Amino acid sequence: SSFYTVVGVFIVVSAMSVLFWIMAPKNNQAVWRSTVILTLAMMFLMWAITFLCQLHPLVAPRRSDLRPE
Amino acid sequence: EKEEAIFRSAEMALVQFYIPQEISRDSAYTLGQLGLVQFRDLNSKVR
Amino acid sequence: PVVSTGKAWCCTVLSAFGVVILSVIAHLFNTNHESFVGSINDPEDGPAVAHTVYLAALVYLVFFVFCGFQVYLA
Repeated sequence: SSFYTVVGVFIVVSAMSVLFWIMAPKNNQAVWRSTVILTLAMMFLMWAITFLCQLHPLVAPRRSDLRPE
Repeated sequence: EKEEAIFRSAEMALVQFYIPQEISRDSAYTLGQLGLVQFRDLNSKVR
Repeated sequence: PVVSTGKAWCCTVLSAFGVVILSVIAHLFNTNHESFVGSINDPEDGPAVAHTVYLAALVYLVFFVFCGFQVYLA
């Protein structure tokens, strides 16, 4: 349940992203600041698209063979 | 001190060299052993 | 021996992935799993077919230790 699960995970990840903008090392600074933040974004978006569409499904499985054990 | 130049490009500068003839063959090796000058062709339209 | 450069490695890598994969397949046939034994057109006897996969794991282990020494010659 809870569409607010996605929004809560979004708040946590967007808090961990702004916290890394002011914690990235100085040496390769734009490489740390763009690789780490933009992989949390795509790793979040794929989880959010997979967790939705299973929240309120329209289609159930069938599995016609299925040994009665 | 040295910038990163991976978000955008590095900042360039055009430099003019007044080189005497008696050290013209000498200073070319100095600018070749450090590989960070791109020369531009000033004798264009010359065969 | 054998060519021992392109023929020993080609068997040691195949035998190293032969022990690991067949062991967990035989383990998932030993305990009923509903993905390996869950269909009406599927092996029935359960942990009897774990035995014939476990023996192939041991045969691949024999190949692994037999061809792992043949690169140890050099």
